[PDB]
Amino acid sequence: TQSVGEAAEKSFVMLASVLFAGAVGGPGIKMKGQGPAWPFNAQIPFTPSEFLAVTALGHIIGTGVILGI
Amino acid sequence: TQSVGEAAEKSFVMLASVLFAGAVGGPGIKMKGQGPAWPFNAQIPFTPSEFLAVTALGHIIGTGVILGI
Amino acid sequence: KIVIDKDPVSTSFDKWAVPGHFSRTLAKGPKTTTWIWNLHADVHDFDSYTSDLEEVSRKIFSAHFGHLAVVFIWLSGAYFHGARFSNYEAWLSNPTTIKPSAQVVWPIVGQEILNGDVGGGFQGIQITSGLFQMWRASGITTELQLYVTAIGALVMAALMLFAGWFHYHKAAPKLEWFQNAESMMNHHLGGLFGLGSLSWAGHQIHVSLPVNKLLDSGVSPQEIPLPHEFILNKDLIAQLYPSFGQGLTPFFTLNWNEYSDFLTFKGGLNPVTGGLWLSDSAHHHLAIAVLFIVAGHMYRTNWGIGHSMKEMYDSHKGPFTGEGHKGVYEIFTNSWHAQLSLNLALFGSLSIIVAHHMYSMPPYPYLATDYATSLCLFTHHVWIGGFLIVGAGAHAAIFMVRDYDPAQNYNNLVDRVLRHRDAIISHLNWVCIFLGFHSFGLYIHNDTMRALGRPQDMFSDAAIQLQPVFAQWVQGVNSAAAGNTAPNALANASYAFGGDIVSVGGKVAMMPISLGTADFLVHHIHAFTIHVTVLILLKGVLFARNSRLIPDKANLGFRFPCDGPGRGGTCQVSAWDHVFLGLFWMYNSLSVVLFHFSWKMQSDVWGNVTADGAVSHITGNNFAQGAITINGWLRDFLWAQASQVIQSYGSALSAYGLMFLGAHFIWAFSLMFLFSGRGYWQELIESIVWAHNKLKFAPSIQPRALSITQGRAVGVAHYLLGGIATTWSFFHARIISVG
Amino acid sequence: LRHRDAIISHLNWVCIFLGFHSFGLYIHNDTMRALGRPQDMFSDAAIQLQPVFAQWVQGVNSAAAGNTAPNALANASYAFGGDIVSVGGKVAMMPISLGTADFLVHHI
Amino acid sequence: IGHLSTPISNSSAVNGLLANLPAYRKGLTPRLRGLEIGMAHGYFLTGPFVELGPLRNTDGGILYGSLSAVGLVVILTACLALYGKANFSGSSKSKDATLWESGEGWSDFVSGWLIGGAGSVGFAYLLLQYI
Ligand code: CLA
Ligand code: CLA
Ligand code: CLA
Ligand SMILES: CC1=C(/C=C/C(C)=C/C=C/C(C)=C/C=C/C=C(C)/C=C/C=C(C)/C=C/C2=C(C)CCCC2(C)C)C(C)(C)CCC1
Ligand SMILES: CC1=C(/C=C/C(C)=C/C=C/C(C)=C/C=C/C=C(C)/C=C/C=C(C)/C=C/C2=C(C)CCCC2(C)C)C(C)(C)CCC1
Ligand SMILES: CC1=C(C/C=C(\C)CCC[C@H](C)CCC[C@H](C)CCCC(C)C)C(=O)c2ccccc2C1=O
Repeated sequence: TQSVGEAAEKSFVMLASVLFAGAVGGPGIKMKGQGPAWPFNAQIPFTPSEFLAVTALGHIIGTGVILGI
Repeated sequence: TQSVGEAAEKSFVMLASVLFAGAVGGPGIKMKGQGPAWPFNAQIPFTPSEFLAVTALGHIIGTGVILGI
Repeated sequence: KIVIDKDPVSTSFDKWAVPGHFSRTLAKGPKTTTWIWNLHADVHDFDSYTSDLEEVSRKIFSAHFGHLAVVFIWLSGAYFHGARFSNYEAWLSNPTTIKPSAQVVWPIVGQEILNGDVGGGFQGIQITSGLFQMWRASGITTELQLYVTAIGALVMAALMLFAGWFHYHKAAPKLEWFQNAESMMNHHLGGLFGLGSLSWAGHQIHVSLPVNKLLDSGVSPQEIPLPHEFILNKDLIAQLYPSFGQGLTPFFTLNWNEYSDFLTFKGGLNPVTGGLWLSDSAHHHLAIAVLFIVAGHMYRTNWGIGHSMKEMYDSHKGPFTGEGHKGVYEIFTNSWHAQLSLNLALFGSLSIIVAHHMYSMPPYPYLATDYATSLCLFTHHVWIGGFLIVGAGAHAAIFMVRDYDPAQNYNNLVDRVLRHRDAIISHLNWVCIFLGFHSFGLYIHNDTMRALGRPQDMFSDAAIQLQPVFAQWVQGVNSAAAGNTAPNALANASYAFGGDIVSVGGKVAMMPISLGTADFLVHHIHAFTIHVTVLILLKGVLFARNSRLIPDKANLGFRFPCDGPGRGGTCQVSAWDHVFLGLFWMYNSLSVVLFHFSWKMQSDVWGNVTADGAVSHITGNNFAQGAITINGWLRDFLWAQASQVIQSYGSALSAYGLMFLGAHFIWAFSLMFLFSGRGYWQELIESIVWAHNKLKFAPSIQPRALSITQGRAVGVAHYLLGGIATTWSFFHARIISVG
Repeated sequence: LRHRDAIISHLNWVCIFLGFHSFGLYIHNDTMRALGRPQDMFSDAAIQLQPVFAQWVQGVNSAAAGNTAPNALANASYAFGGDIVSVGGKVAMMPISLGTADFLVHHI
Repeated sequence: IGHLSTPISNSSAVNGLLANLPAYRKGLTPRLRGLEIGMAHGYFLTGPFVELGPLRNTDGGILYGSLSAVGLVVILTACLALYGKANFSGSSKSKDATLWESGEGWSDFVSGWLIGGAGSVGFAYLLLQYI
């Protein structure tokens, strides 16, 4: 964090954790596609129901890494 | 401006100006609907080509109001 | 998903007057006196007469609200009688010396001598309920705050009683609303246990932490502030543990290490109160909440994500086990009885776990030194624990009698246990006879070596040593754990594994409980009597339907008295009688567990501390050689400690002397029912109804005897009525005086 | 044998990846000392490459005599941690420390 | 066959990222699918230059560091066009006519790459030096 903030570099750890979650938590979801769909009917390759879980899983893993380092 | 910042209350003047623009600059656009469409094919009741102009018109009107008061 | 029909049950009083409306056996009229008992016995088991799985599940659902009501009525009486008639402000002035008292007694014949001098300007019955040490941690400093509560426990009792009305008389749900297990498991984990401990974590910091920063500075119950000021005056709350200057922002930028004064991992006992650090219990119920709410999102509902339990049993199958757990998810979504036994077993076994975790870790300020309560708080939940567990053996057999299905259960885990049920029982049979000789017979060897004048040839310390080499090592890793494995703790999880004697004044809060040669014996007694209590209940469940004796036991139901004098004689064969048999063994089990407590806590834990710290115990360390014999269990423990309740007439402790006497009565009064049978007495009423037919008024209700299961049932319900209440006063009087 | 290219070609990559990020960290370190820029080399007083896994392993093995190996008096060795030992006037063993220069050679 | 049948070859949850990236995608025009690539590779390339550079602790580290990030991209759109001159000699028609087999949009790929390859680059310099 030589070019950024100390409470700004946590946001890279939290946002990677959402990508670290959904890359290997995403293909584990068995029943996908259950509603609701996206707000403006944007045909996007996941559901908001699923993607809210990944941001929830990423918020737990990111809490584990940030407090872990 | 009683419960916010001094450079934070400009953002209400700038974002109202985008809504002040497109409310009466929006119905003046004669040829609408020319491409491109939205990024994720979100069926939304304007085009990004048009909406970029409103944010551009709002950025000029907002510069006029902020420097005007 | 919400699915509800409207007004299924009308609020008409016509079924109040005429009793027995619910059965098709009843609503006819008692031609015998068995109908009076047949009504009161089969009232609440709604599966007996409502043959409709939707209808029974609504009767169960509303009646739980009624049981939610009667707690809140009883929680009102714990809160109104403490605001009104207690020495609580007298207890808040001097917590150590002054014993608690609520229930002042009325001025009539001499029952007002029970209002004895307790300390302060107050006289009453010394309470052993621990509410004074409970409410002190919660922060309740004036009687007024409690006053609203009992009101809030009354109005919530009315709200639940209306909810039992509304969710049955007006809007009672569908069967498919009850079979939605994953949405129920998600909400009870997340909302009930998660938020309900999260909100208690909030109350512990906003209300219960700050005043105990001040009461433990030794100032007053008067000049300390009130709870509503702690939220508002944010610099009153920033003087004590000065970390509320930053607020909710360290919770959100994840720099949680800036809560290092009111969120702690001390892990000891608060030495100015002998109890748990409330900053530890706050960080506790915080971590319990976040664990439970995260576990509240484990199961699958109509948003795709989540574990489905039905998909988890299929593909849990093994080569030993065949089909695995297939059908077992369908068991706990069709049978309320199997759902009761499984929920009871881990409710009662939890109730013994809390009793073990309270004496080694006192949760409350000045509960540790209050030996009047800290012995009673153990012995209550141990009895409540052992009672629900025999209930778990009960309603397991009721599921097996009728709600067992062999169609759903072919070569799965329920079926194969019944297909090697002799090998389960006969191996469990052997280990009882193993643990009877090699645990109880060691006491008999300790009598026939001691009475013969050979105290070198028994099993003791100064003889053949039966050392508990495992449990002495488990203390060796649970006491070296802190800072050696658990490095952020201050001390260990408790002081019982080792450490300094912590004392409040001259009374010991907690001290390291040694295990010696006698502790190997009495723990193996507990291993013996629990394994018998398992055996009678497991024989009742595994043979609930059929055996080599009777292949139609569940055709004869759950509760039928006998199959008569046939097959050599077959009495007490049913699934009910095994619960009847297992109630005494549970009484015999926990009574040793209570005895092992009430002596080792007196002899090896509690006592008076002099100024340098040299502890002197109550009986003064006589468990280590008294408790290895049957005689020392009678001489050094039972003869020595029964003194306090027979020299108590004319005292404030005198109804203890009465209940000690009064429960010796009703215990023997059982044996009139237990050792006897029916057909003597129903023959004897022929003589007693003759006295009213000689004088021409023998009643139209024919005066009857009890049924055979009833004579068993009354006999055990009066048996446990005595032996617990015998100990209940005996424990109360002894620890009040010398403890 | 039926996937032997996937073995070798991933092994080929991790060979080249290791040569760049171990030996090329010396050629970087050669140049920044030759160009007189010791703030740019990989050292302890510079851009540090700390062996945190080999210092956590060296930590947990040196704090095991008494926690997880109680009946051991001292540790498994004095190479993980602890006091030095002398015989005569020469050292028998002392904790071999692992810094940026030890990370740099262990990847070679 | 030609390929091998593991249990994880051609698995769905990795194919969902494979057939939805803006190089294998279905409907995007080669002016536009080079933008999403250039918006992607550009935003991180000013990562290493500004915290690992010759000057890091100056006015001055994000500014100069991010000149080299767009200074790298201009060597990349060069290397894209030399690939265009040497693989597409007249965009010789091939089996698929993708953006990648037969060219047909290569200087629309090249020009699309340079838009985000300067656009996303300074956006991080906005997000690093300010904000
Ligand atoms: C204190 C009186 C008493 C005693 C000694 C027993 C003894 C026993 N009960 Mg019984 N029980 C009792 C009261 C008693 N019960 C009462 C009042 C009830 C009514 C509720 C029951 C209901 C009950 C049920 C429901 C069950 C038992 C079972 C058992 C056996 C358990 C296994 C065992 O320990 O074997 C070892 C034996 C002993 C510990 C007995 C003492 C033996 C001494 C110490 C050793 C012998 C000395 C010497 C070698 C003898 C030979 C010399 C001599 C002949 C000259 C054991 C024989 C269970 C069973 O049978 O499981 C297999 C069982 O399921 N009992
Ligand atoms: C010191 C002399 C030397 C060097 C530098 C090499 C280098 C290599 N050998 Mg070779 N080898 C050598 C002697 C050497 N060998 C000898 C004497 C034998 C006879 C026994 C062999 C037999 C041998 C076999 C059998 C194999 C190798 C393989 C390799 C490659 C290993 C992977 C790697 O590290 O890539 C990364 C490259 C380096 C670490 C080289 C240094 C690069 C510097 C640090 C960076 C470049 C700086 C700058 C950007 C350069 C350009 C500047 C300019 C454009 C302005 C590497 C290219 C293996 C291979 O090919 O695996 C894939 C292999 O299997 N070699
Ligand atoms: C002989 C010709 C030559 C020249 C004049 C340079 C000059 C430079 N190299 Mg070196 N380098 C060269 C060959 C050359 N290199 C070769 C052949 C190799 C392989 C062995 C290297 C390996 C090397 C590495 C690994 C590094 C350098 C770095 C540097 C720079 C150090 C100061 C600096 O960054 O200011 C700070 C100023 C900036 C970072 C911005 C300066 C302007 C940039 C370069 C261009 C901005 C965009 C511009 C408008 C258009 C692109 C330019 C391009 C078309 C020429 C300096 C610009 C360092 C560096 O910082 O890389 C950028 C660095 O890390 N070089
Ligand atoms: C951790 C992890 C991960 C991740 C990583 C990665 C993958 C990353 C990447 C990321 C990235 C790579 C990102 C991106 C972003 C971008 C951005 C966000 C940018 C922006 C842009 C823009 C903004 C542009 C536009 C423009 C132009 C073009 C021109 C005009 C103007 C402007 C500027 C507007 C994974 C999953 C592997 C796995 C697990 C772990
Ligand atoms: C449910 C929920 C949620 C969500 C929500 C949100 C977040 C919201 C937001 C909000 C928002 C974000 C909103 C906004 C809105 C706005 C408005 C309301 C506006 C209005 C205005 C107007 C309209 C004006 C304008 C104008 C002008 C200025 C001039 C010209 C004309 C006009 C008129 C146009 C959350 C997540 C929390 C959680 C859970 C729950
Ligand atoms: C004594 C005895 C009886 C006889 C005892 C009976 C039938 C109970 C009679 C006593 C009860 C308590 C009488 C009920 C009292 C009236 C209800 C009084 C009404 C007055 C109002 C004011 C309440 C059995 O029936 C029996 C059956 C099986 C095994 C053992 C025994 C057994 O030992």
